[PDB]
Amino acid sequence: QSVQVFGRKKTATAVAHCKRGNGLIKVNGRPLEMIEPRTLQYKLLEPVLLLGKERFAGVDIRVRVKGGGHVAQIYAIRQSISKALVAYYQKYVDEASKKEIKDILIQYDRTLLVADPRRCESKKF
Amino acid sequence: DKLNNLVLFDKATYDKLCKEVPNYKLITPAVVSERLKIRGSLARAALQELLSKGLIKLVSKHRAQVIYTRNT
Amino acid sequence: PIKLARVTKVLGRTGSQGQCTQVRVEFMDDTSRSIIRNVKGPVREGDVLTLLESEREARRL
Amino acid sequence: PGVTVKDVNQQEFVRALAAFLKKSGKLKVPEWVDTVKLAKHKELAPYDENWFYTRAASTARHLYLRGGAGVGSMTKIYGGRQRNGVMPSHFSRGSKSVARRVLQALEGLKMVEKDQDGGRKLTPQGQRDLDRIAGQVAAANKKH
Amino acid sequence: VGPRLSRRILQQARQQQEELEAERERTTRLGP
Amino acid sequence: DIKLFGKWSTDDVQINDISLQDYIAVKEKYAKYLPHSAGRYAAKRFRKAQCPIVERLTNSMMMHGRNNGKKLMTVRIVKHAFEIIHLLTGENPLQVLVNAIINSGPREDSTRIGRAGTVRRQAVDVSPLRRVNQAIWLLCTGAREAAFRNIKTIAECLADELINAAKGSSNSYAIKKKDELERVAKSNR
Amino acid sequence: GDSIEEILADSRQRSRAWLKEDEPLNFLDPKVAQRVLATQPGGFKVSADGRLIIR
Amino acid sequence: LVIPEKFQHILRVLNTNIDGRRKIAFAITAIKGVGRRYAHVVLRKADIDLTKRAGELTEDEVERVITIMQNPRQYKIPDWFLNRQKDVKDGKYSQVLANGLDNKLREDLERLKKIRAHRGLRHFWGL
RNA sequence: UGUCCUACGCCGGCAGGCGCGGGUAACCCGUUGAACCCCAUUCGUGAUGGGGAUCGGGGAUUGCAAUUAUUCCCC
Repeated sequence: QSVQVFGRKKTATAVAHCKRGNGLIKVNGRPLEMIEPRTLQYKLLEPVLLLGKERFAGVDIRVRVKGGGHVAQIYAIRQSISKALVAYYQKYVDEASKKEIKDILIQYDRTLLVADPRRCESKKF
Repeated sequence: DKLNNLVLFDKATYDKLCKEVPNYKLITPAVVSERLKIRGSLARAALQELLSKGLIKLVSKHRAQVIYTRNT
Repeated sequence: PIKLARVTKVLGRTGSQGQCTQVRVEFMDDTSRSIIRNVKGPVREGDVLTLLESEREARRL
Repeated sequence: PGVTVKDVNQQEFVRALAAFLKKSGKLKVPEWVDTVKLAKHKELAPYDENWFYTRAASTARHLYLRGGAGVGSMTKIYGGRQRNGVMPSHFSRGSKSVARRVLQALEGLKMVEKDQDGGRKLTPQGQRDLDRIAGQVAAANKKH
Repeated sequence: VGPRLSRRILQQARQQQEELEAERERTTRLGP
Repeated sequence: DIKLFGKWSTDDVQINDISLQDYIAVKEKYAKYLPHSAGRYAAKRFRKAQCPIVERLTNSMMMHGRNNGKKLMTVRIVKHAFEIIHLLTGENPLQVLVNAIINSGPREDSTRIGRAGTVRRQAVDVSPLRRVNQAIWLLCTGAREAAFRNIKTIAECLADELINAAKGSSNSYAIKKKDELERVAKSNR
Repeated sequence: GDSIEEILADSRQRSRAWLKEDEPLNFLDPKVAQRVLATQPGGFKVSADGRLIIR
Repeated sequence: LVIPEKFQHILRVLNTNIDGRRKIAFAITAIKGVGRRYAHVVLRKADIDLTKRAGELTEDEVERVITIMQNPRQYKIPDWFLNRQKDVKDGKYSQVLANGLDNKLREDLERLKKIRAHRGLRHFWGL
């Protein structure tokens, strides 16, 4: 059993696949804890810290990320992992955990589940 | 006016460094350079040497800012 | 003496360029006194001000 | 179960592979190693005197991550920003001869070979060596 | 989402599906 | 427990001034891991009172041209500032941050009016939002124009300015400019 | 074809798609194609009696 | 470390003063005719520690680095890397450093003045 | 955007030179390996390793032709 969700930012897109596993997190085939900017490392790590590593202990995810810049890619990744876990605990796990987890994410940060629809404006002749 | 920071250890400067730096509660290149009137690159070298002899504790390392402090 | 007092009603934008706000203010320590003041900055209902000289009441047409 | 290159810190991996290729000592070091700038947008010679081993280690890693890279691709990879005087800056590529000499030295060590559809790519034996040094990086870092 | 970003997302998800499904000379003679 | 930079707690943070409890947002809902959020705290009026205050410093250190847009540099700056101010003072950095914000915001300003040639100054009160904004701006200007041409880095000067405005000693830039503004306001009642 | 609005009408390019974002979009769901669209989402003088005037 | 007993604050090379309280790779550039690139290449050919300061070099080190800057072609410093590649009067590759740079500059100006080309006449009409 | 855009191979330190392929194009340049940014090194308040103007020498390239510096590269 597996799900596939996406998150976005200005142009950065992240596609996350969520399968039964043991708690290893892959983004572009690379581990979560080695993505280049360390100054935003906790911004990458907020869903795990808010939910605990025990909720991730029976699942694995792989995220392919394309577009954007460094920061936009990080935000798309965190939206992708949050939406992937919400979709998985909605589809194959009971709904009460999905609702309480969704409440935790949305009280901490709306952009963990709702896309920011801001993009560059066009210039007209 | 024009600063005349020393490019290398003088004898009295080295002794004063070795017995007055390890009690400051804040060790950065800038404070040692400003209050010892020494060039900041050699201040960094002296701080690295004091770290190498196991007498001063490093707190965080960066290319932009390095901070040390006392052991106890 | 420093005396603190809460905004109840903003009376409107005053000043030549509209740079100040005329506002209705009541004190917390004695919630009976009422004064009119001019403030600089954005003020909404519920803001609490610190007045250095809480004797005069300001005025502009 | 074996850790790959993509499983570790890249800077420590590059430094450890540079130490590996230095202690091997069988790369063909060019005669002009200490008299060149690595691109036309540079301002000084490289400050690390055995830069060739570092560049070869990074080159091997970059071919591991993406095959089919020629000399032009590696000049695009190491290109940077030329500050054109009082004129606006631009993107400038690297020097072609340095990338070519690194690739030919890696072929001379038999770590890298051509393919039929384009530029250079990794040999299986060099890939085994690269996985070995990656495991050494992971043991020296993640087990410490 | 809009055309361009959704197109990139769709092709990216398709490539991820194929790389999940992923994990000799041509037939030069007719008869064995 | 949500911690700034993984090692700084906001539970023991006590705000002293009654005027600013709604306008210095650092508590259990405004506690964040990092001063970077990509938040749209300026699309509507008074939304920036919900911005965490370290994000307001982080947004206000990106000044004078070259530093515009460089926020990761600024998150780094305030991080190193928190470490060095904790080492030099020995307590929670966020507490002397909110102390310097409270002690740096001017309580009585002067407005310039004029009709024709005659230009005079009238003393007026300040909003709490403007109090916090002016405190942040004066502290950032103090650190920035404090270093600018010396061996001391930006983080050390920011932490020293933050201490020097937290205790209110007159060697700080922000408390000097605030005292000057309060003096001209008292002279222009 | 037979809708009211189509009949009451005043009478590269085809590869464009619109996603929609609600539950998160599960691409592996068999019923996902319902949330992927193929098109862009989204005079007379009345008399005193109220009868319209036609000319 | 500490100051050596023979730390030279002032060096006198090629009829030109050198500030000894500096890195060697820029105290070389303190004179004319050598910038940062040629100083680095000279020091790498000479096999001198560039981390070392200028004031603590021995007499053998300063005489060998002076020797190498006078005859760089002999020490495999390439032809393209040199200051004067083809001297107009006597075609040969060299590196004019302290007074020879001024000599060749002013004699080139006198050569352009004698032939009355545009460049020399315009330069001397500029003052 | 492209019948001048260019992959790749060889030579030269660099501009550049030679050969051999793709592209009348969501097919090839191109998974457009951009810069700021991020991480380590040197620098230490110094008109200084900031700043590059203006010059001296040589090489290369586009043109019938580069002088009054076409443009680029090195010192």
